Amino acid sequence: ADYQGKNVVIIGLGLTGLSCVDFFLARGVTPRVMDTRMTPPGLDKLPEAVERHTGSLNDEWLMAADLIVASPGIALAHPSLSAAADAGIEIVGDIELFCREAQAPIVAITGSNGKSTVTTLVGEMAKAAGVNVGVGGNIGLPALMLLDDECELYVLELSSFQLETTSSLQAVAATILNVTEDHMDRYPFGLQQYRAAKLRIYENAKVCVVNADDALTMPIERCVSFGVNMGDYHLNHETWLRVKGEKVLNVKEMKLSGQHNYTNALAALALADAAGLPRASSLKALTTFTGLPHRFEVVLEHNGVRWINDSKATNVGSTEAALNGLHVDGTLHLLLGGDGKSADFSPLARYLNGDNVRLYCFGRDGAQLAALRPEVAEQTETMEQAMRLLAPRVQPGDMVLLSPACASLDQFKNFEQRGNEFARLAKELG
Ligand SMILES: CC(=O)N[C@H]1[C@@H](OP(=O)(O)OP(=O)(O)OC[C@H]2O[C@@H](n3ccc(=O)[nH]c3=O)[C@H](O)[C@@H]2O)O[C@H](CO)[C@@H](O)[C@@H]1O[C@H](C)C(=O)N[C@@H](C)C(=O)O
Ligand SMILES: Nc1ncnc2c1ncn2[C@@H]1O[C@H](COP(=O)(O)OP(=O)(O)O)[C@@H](O)[C@H]1O
Ligand SMILES: [Mn+2]
Repeated sequence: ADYQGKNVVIIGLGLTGLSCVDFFLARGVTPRVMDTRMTPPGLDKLPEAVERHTGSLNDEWLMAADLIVASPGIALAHPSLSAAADAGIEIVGDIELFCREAQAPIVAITGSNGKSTVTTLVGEMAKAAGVNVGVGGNIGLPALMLLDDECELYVLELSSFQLETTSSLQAVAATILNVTEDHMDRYPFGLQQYRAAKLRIYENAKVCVVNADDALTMPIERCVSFGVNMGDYHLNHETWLRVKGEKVLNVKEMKLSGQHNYTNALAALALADAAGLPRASSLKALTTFTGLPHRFEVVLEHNGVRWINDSKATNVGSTEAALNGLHVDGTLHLLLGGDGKSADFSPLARYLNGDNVRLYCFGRDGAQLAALRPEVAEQTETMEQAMRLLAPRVQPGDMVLLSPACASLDQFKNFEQRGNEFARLAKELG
């Protein structure tokens, strides 16, 4: 696309906004950037030639724009952005800009949970085939930083927020892995509005890959499906990955475990197949992939205690996936809390009954989580306080699990900081 001579306004001075600034500048367009935060994290990394407005959205700048580029962290429903849209001013995000430029096939992955895992897996499958692959998006490397003429395949993790502002994605293979309550602070019309944002990913996708066990992943010829007991890609039994009844991998060969990680492997294989990656090398990558930091990651096993960093469990579904069927020989010391994004945490309570569960609840919505079972729950302001509280009580056989069911931004830079903090404190206290 062409942007020369346009009045371009970027909203958001985080990672996305800064990548958009660099994007336009490299194309001969000087954009202006604003953020409702008074002191946004990217202020200090902004080029000095770039005009910036902080502490509010500036309607003089918005209502004058030819193009508004909204970071995923600002809601389209923000009154200033809603007014601009009412005026017919074009609003896109960074993923829209990327799609307009990308010259290699795109595999696009969304869903409430599992996105980074499946995105990284498909990347490893492409690397195993010797494809020059660019991996990014909501996983943490801004998509515009991937644009590379040597790049042969893009694998994008996409959030529902990113999809809201995207209209030119025509993925070679796209999936919604699952849809469970999340981000309700951004979706005032509830689960179906959130789902609608995710269903945009299938528009003009060559192959759509759905979860046969989750109806909300399905759009309106047919999608390929993956599932546990059913699907074009499904599980057999010892557990096997199968594709239409044919065994392709005994999961004893994988470094990941857990049923959701087996279905993540199925989804990743389905996308890789659809993108044309040779299956042999795709199966190889499944055997080498070790798992991402902060995703149910054992950070210390000492004195008979496992300290597990599941900082990236930021909603009920992911903490459910950690707890469901969890084996602990002694007591589970479970750290919960942070910014609950208006989630109903109730579905967790059925996992927290019985004699060997202690809760340590903190952050903005700590009180909400302690309420899940008040008789075994402690509430502190911070995670560090909770950890210094639980640490004396830890016995051989116990597990200390940070699986907070919340976003981290009420107290942390990012979920990685929260995970890294937990790992430092576990090393100190364990
Ligand atoms: C909130 C969000 O969508 N974050 C993704 C974003 O990071 P970035 O630093 O660009 O975020 P941003 O859009 O500036 O928003 C960050 C925070 O600033 C606050 N914010 C932002 C703009 C503004 O004017 N006012 C404001 O208060 C936001 O509400 C938001 O909570 O772009 C990065 C590159 O694509 C992503 O890796 C990053 O994913 C993280 C890890 C995330 O938490 N994403 C959410 C959606 C999730 O996975 O659930
Ligand atoms: N398919 C799945 N369903 C439910 N939880 C999952 C699934 N895959 C992974 N998890 C959990 O989701 C949380 C974040 O995983 P991740 O791969 O980073 O997904 P996302 O990028 O969507 O948050 C981690 O706690 C992890 O164990
Ligand atoms: Mn999310």
